[PDB]
Amino acid sequence: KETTSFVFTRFSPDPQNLLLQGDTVVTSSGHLQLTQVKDGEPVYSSLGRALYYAPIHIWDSNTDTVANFVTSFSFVIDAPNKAKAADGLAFFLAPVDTEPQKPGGLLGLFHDDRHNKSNHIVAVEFDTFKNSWDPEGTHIGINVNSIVSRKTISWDLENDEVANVVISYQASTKTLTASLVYPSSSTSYILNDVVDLKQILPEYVRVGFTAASGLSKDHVETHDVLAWTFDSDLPDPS
Amino acid sequence: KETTSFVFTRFSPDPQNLLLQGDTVVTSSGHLQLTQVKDGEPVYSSLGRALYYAPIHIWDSNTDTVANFVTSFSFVIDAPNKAKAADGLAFFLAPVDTEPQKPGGLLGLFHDDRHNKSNHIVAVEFDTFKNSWDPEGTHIGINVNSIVSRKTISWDLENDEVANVVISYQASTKTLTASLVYPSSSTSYILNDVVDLKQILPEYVRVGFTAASGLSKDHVETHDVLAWTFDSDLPDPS
Amino acid sequence: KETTSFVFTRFSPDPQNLLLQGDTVVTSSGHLQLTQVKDGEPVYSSLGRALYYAPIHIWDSNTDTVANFVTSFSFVIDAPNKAKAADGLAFFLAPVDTEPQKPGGLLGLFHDDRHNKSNHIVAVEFDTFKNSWDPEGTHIGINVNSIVSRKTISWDLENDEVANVVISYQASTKTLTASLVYPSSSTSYILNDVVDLKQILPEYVRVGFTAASGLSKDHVETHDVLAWTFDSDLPDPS
Amino acid sequence: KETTSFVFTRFSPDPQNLLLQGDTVVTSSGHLQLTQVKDGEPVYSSLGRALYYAPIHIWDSNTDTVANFVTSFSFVIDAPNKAKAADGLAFFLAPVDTEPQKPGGLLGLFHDDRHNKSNHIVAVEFDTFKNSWDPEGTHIGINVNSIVSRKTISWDLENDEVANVVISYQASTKTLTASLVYPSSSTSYILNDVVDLKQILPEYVRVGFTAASGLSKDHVETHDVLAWTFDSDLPDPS
Ligand SMILES: *[C@@H]1O[C@H](CO)[C@@H](O[C@@H]2O[C@H](CO)[C@@H](O[C@@H]3O[C@H](CO)[C@@H](O)[C@H](O)[C@@H]3O)[C@H](O)[C@H]2NC(C)=O)[C@H](O[C@@H]2O[C@@H](C)[C@@H](O)[C@@H](O)[C@@H]2O)[C@H]1NC(C)=O
Ligand SMILES: CC(=O)N[C@H]1[C@H](Oc2ccc([N+](=O)[O-])cc2)O[C@H](CO)[C@@H](O[C@@H]2O[C@H](CO)[C@H](O)[C@H](O)[C@H]2NC(C)=O)[C@@H]1O
Ligand SMILES: CC(=O)N[C@H]1[C@H](Oc2ccc([N+](=O)[O-])cc2)O[C@H](CO)[C@@H](O[C@@H]2O[C@H](CO)[C@H](O)[C@H](O)[C@H]2NC(C)=O)[C@@H]1O
Ligand SMILES: CC(=O)N[C@H]1[C@H](Oc2ccc([N+](=O)[O-])cc2)O[C@H](CO)[C@@H](O[C@@H]2O[C@H](CO)[C@H](O)[C@H](O)[C@H]2NC(C)=O)[C@@H]1O
Ligand SMILES: CC(=O)N[C@H]1[C@H](Oc2ccc([N+](=O)[O-])cc2)O[C@H](CO)[C@@H](O[C@@H]2O[C@H](CO)[C@H](O)[C@H](O)[C@H]2NC(C)=O)[C@@H]1O
Ligand SMILES: *[C@@H]1O[C@H](CO)[C@@H](O)[C@H](O[C@@H]2O[C@@H](C)[C@@H](O)[C@@H](O)[C@@H]2O)[C@H]1NC(C)=O
Ligand SMILES: *[C@@H]1O[C@H](CO)[C@@H](O)[C@H](O)[C@H]1NC(C)=O
Ligand SMILES: *[C@@H]1O[C@H](CO)[C@@H](O)[C@H](O)[C@H]1NC(C)=O
Ligand SMILES: [Ca+2]
Ligand SMILES: [Ca+2]
Ligand SMILES: [Ca+2]
Ligand SMILES: [Ca+2]
Ligand SMILES: [Mn+2]
Ligand SMILES: [Mn+2]
Ligand SMILES: [Mn+2]
Ligand SMILES: [Mn+2]
Repeated sequence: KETTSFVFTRFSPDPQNLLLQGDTVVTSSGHLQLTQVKDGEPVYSSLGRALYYAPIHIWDSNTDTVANFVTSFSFVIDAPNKAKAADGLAFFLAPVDTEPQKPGGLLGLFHDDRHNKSNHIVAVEFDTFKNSWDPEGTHIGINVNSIVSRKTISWDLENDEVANVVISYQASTKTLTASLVYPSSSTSYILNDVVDLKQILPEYVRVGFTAASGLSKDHVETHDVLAWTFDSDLPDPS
Repeated sequence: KETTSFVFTRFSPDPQNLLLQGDTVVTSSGHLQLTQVKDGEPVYSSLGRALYYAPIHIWDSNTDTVANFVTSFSFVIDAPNKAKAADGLAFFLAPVDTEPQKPGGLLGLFHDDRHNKSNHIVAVEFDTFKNSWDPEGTHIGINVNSIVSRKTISWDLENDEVANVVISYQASTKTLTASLVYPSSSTSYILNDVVDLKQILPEYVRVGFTAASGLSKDHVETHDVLAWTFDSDLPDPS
Repeated sequence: KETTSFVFTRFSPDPQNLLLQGDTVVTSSGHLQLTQVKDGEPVYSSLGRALYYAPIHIWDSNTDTVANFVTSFSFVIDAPNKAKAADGLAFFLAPVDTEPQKPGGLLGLFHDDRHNKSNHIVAVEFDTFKNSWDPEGTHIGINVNSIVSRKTISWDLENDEVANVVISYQASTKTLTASLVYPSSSTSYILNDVVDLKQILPEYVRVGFTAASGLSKDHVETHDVLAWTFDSDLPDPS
Repeated sequence: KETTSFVFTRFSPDPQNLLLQGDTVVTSSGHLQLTQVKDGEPVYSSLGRALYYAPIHIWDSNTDTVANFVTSFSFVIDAPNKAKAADGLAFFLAPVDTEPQKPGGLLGLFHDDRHNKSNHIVAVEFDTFKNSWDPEGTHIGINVNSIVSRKTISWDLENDEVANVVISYQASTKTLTASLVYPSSSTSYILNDVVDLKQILPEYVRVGFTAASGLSKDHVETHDVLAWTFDSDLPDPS
């Protein structure tokens, strides 16, 4: 049996147990600011990621076991002009050596808009900009090896309000669930789908966040993570 | 600071840390069978409840603090005829000395269909029968001091399939959230609302489940709870 | 699998999730005052206990499993005259319906000084008075069904200083361990012994504290518990 | 507030969330074999370490807070000839970029036998060989920036028997406590000392194990870690 757990109710200025990639910084309020802000305004063409430093053991070939996990986090997206929001934020799992990929609508996750099993990426996206591969309207998606989500639901942005997300994986049913609640408006969203982590991901992964602002100067928004908890448990075989 | 936590991944016979009320028994598979089964068939006019034995400290007048909690559970409803499903299951919080009330559509929670502040009940119902006070169709509801829910959403019962429920209370925003997922069909539901526990409930409560079958012989279903976790935390004052 | 867990970093004035027996009260500083204090002075012939309200599932005959547990607590004993300290404090496990027994050197645990398998008591005692059955000097003891400890070690009371205790049970080796640290003086103690909980105790028990002041007017001391954490885990069968 | 937690009840063959240094391997039984075994026999001049991959946040200069931690582990030392046992095993905290130092009696921890504040090492040693700087006999020691322990106690190696260790740090009293139990014989040991982590260590450290066999061919023993749990909590300021 193996377990891994961590809690941040805020982030400290030089978080050595996070691997910060691209533009990410920690703000003086203790938030993970994934995309750049200059003089109070979000900057275009920005991409940042943040991963927990330790690999997570999500399945074991030696014992044929697969882990459960539950992660919770709070985030804020603030678009000065809601009609020109872009591009969004994702929680993801990836190989341990993962590096940022293309900005904009590919969210730092993928090098192109195609499906590739060797990406070894599972993500939950909060997608604020309609690309050519996207459904109509802002949406939450489950992504497996592609920016073209396996499943999406409609999601209405409450601009500059705190969103509370919970993502869980139940190995026994191969089910990934993602929910988002805005306590400020009493609105909530949820979806789930079958995702077989043992078939998709390597035995060890890194987990974390990515976000990107739009690739034109007027399509900007912030992507800040305020708090994050993660728990995983890899059971003994039966 | 106080915390309380428990996990049941299955239930034992004569569970001395549960207060079983009405018809509830534990099955040989280790499930909490809230309503009666005779020769493999659900019995009508059955009502059963199950509460954790220890009171939970949900707020403290001495320090003016209010607890957070998160509970998860799995349940199954099996109706021989899905169109004549009745009456449903609820998770609830109530005064420590709570006793079962009326069966059928009142779900063992209430003595009548009226609102009364002295009930001191907060419940999340999974309501399988349209009573005269109900919205159209099967629904999930947040109930405060009445069987007439404060808020409902539509929910389609997946007959004899496992439902995974998560109910959480965030004291800082006075927000109660309930979600339900069916991993078998990849279907999911969520709602939330403002419920001020400090104004509604006593400082200590008991928490648990109630369920009732229909009050006519053809409106029957089982209500089984398979697993249950609960965690609460009452913080120090600021 | 079943788990039970709780934390008190201090105690609130009417703790409804504790079963208080005999003289126990909660002080305005939020301590569990097990033996009586009148006008700042400890009272003789006082006995008090405090149990967690929910029974703990320590073994299961259905699945042939036995629980691990770990408990930590902080306590203070203040004897106005250290040479006339009596009688001490214990942590214990007992049947669910346990009631206080004889005061003084029997510590509220036992009706007499004999061994009896039907007592179903396991205790760790902090014994400040030499009875006829006691080793020389103040001592920590592991007690099983008798006030005559199975094993003792010497322990010097540091008067009115906080003691930090950890008691743990490892089912796989049938080993109970108890340690005490005084951080103020950098002094520590530890012992362990074989106790087979499945053979000694019922499937469910209550857990908590007991303490008694001396049975003569000049042999008095306080017995206060400042904080308490408990965790138990009853595993699935192999 | 930040917390970090992990559990290994056994180790899997390529543990990517551990940083293995020197000779360490994982055995087919799932043990961390810190020093080399060849044809069933321990090899001399062997040094191995194993660190958890993620840095641990032990204090924060921004908020002036200091973390608590508790770690537990099980280990076995098997010396073919008990009279020629060498050199031992330690649990330690060190800078994030820590690398193995000198083998033998310096335990991979130190470059020499001198005290140096820039080492930034806190360790608990299980020392099986009397060096020139050591007390007489096998001992447990608390070491701060030197192989010359601040405090030692006598400890008798129970050859090839499982030892259960618990090491804890209480920030409010600056107290480090270490205990060892052999459940097979019901023998136990404990010591504690004041160690100010904020003054000794950097804000982030890595934690883990080191062990070394003797520097002559006949002074050999195994050093195997069977299981490890770690929990740390960095509180919010007052
Ligand atoms: C599907 O995704 C896989 C896995 O990422 C892609 O294969 C990998 O592509 C990398 C380039 O993005 C290769 O690494 C590079 O190797 C060169 C030469 O040694 C280095 O100079 C450079 O810095 C990189 O490290 C990597 O070797 C390769 N992995 C495997 C297992 O083959 C794959 O990319 C496509 O196919 C491979 C074979 C190459 O032809 C790539 O250039 C090409 O993009 C992805 N497939 C698609 C359609 O995107
Ligand atoms: C039209 C324009 O002004 N800028 C657009 C730019 O078009 C040009 C202009 C000049 C040259 N060139 O050869 O120098 C090449 C391309 O090409 C980008 C690729 O489609 C547009 O990127 C999109 O920007 C959107 C916000 O406007 C979102 O960020 C959206 O996700 C993003 N699309 C992707 C796939 O990332 C970008 O807006
Ligand atoms: C008509 C009949 O056969 N049975 C009906 C029953 O009738 C009688 C007839 C005589 C006597 N008596 O005291 O003599 C008592 C009751 O009165 C019940 C109370 O109104 C009907 O209860 C409803 O039954 C439904 C399923 O049919 C649902 O369970 C529904 O929630 C439930 N309603 C409530 C409010 O709980 C029940 O259907
Ligand atoms: C010596 C004395 O004054 N009183 C003693 C009293 O014996 C008597 C009996 C009758 C009368 N009488 O009024 O006829 C007067 C005195 O009998 C008790 C034995 O049953 C003594 O109890 C012991 O007191 C000690 C502190 O003094 C410790 O608490 C010690 O644990 C306790 N012993 C036990 C077993 O609990 C108690 O002190
Ligand atoms: C073969 C032999 O005698 N090797 C001995 C070795 O000798 C030499 C010979 C030449 C040179 N040189 O600088 O060239 C250096 C060392 O000197 C080592 C430093 O004193 C002995 O190390 C000690 O060995 C002991 C077991 O015998 C323990 O492992 C003990 O902890 C260990 N001592 C230390 C401080 O690590 C080691 O036994
Ligand atoms: C063990 O405890 C009980 C009290 O809890 C005593 O009553 C027992 O006495 C024995 O059993 C009782 C019922 C009675 O038959 C008596 O004659 C027995 O001695 C006691 N057992 C012993 C051996 O002391
Ligand atoms: C409901 O309110 C009425 C007074 O209007 C009261 O008589 C009754 O006791 C209340 N219900 C309870 C306590 O369940
Ligand atoms: C103290 O330690 C540092 C690094 O561990 C080292 O570079 C330095 O030489 C040491 N100082 C001495 C030996 O005086
Ligand atoms: Ca998009
Ligand atoms: Ca209804
Ligand atoms: Ca005594
Ligand atoms: Ca040595
Ligand atoms: Mn999308
Ligand atoms: Mn309803
Ligand atoms: Mn004694
Ligand atoms: Mn030493």
